[PDB]
Amino acid sequence: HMFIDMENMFDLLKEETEVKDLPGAGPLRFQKGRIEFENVHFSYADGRETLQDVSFTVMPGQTLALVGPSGAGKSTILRLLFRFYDISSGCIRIDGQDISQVTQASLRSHIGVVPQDTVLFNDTIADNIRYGRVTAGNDEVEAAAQAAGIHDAIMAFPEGYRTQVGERGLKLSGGEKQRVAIARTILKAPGIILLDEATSALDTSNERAIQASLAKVCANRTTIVVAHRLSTVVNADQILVIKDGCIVERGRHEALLSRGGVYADMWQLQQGQ
Ligand SMILES: Nc1ncnc2c1ncn2[C@@H]1O[C@H](COP(=O)(O)OP(=O)(O)OP(=O)(O)O)[C@@H](O)[C@H]1O
Repeated sequence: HMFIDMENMFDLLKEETEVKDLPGAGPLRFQKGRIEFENVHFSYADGRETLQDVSFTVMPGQTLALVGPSGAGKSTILRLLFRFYDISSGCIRIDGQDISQVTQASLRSHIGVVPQDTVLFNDTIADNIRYGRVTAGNDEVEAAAQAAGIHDAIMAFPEGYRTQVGERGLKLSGGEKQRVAIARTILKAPGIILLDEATSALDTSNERAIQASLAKVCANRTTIVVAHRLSTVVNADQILVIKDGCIVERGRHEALLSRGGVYADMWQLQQGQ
């Protein structure tokens, strides 16, 4: 270790939490939104492998549900797709293009995220929807709200689209707040949707309403979902069961059941025979 270059050690550490566009990198040429992870290894802090040889394909417009126990790497897969971090080997591609080789601005422009909980800013409801694409006009925000199903609700607000919401203003209902996150995604008109499902739930009516809107927004869009809801897993095109960074099994819900493996155990456990 007398021949180690300390500056190079710091450069390597820096590369662990920094993501740079390549010199001369172009825009992603997004076409249908096919997603591929090919043999992906990834570590957050250089101690230990958070994803181990992770390979899968999401064909354009199909849904992929990631399930498995705590700490498996599910959300990690979404963060890597948004290139929050660089991976350590393997490749992530969208429509065949390595995402580490394009401008990260162009990458993210094609990807809409619905996180677990919706962050509301102390600003008008319109600006809160506009957050999904800040360049967007009031006509676009309003159209997004309408497709999110909260336009009529907003029109009834004490100052309509100008009404201050968040902490300092009018309190949105649970359903409304979740439709704002939807409206943002709608406004983005992204080709890929990453959903990370909340572990809290509203009432049955609200959950069914919210799931119905989400499926409208995700239709014809390649979707990856960190799933908590049984209904979301059952309806997916493909399910990865992930344990400790490895995909231990995969298929559609019915094929995982009839496999009688880990997924089938989980399903039997939830049923409670
Ligand atoms: N930024 C980080 N730095 C270091 N470790 C992290 C970081 N983010 C997540 N981890 C750890 O990496 C592992 C994978 O986390 P990930 O968020 O992918 O979990 P998950 O499969 O979505 O399940 P969970 O519901 O437990 O979050 C977890 O043990 C997590 O605590």
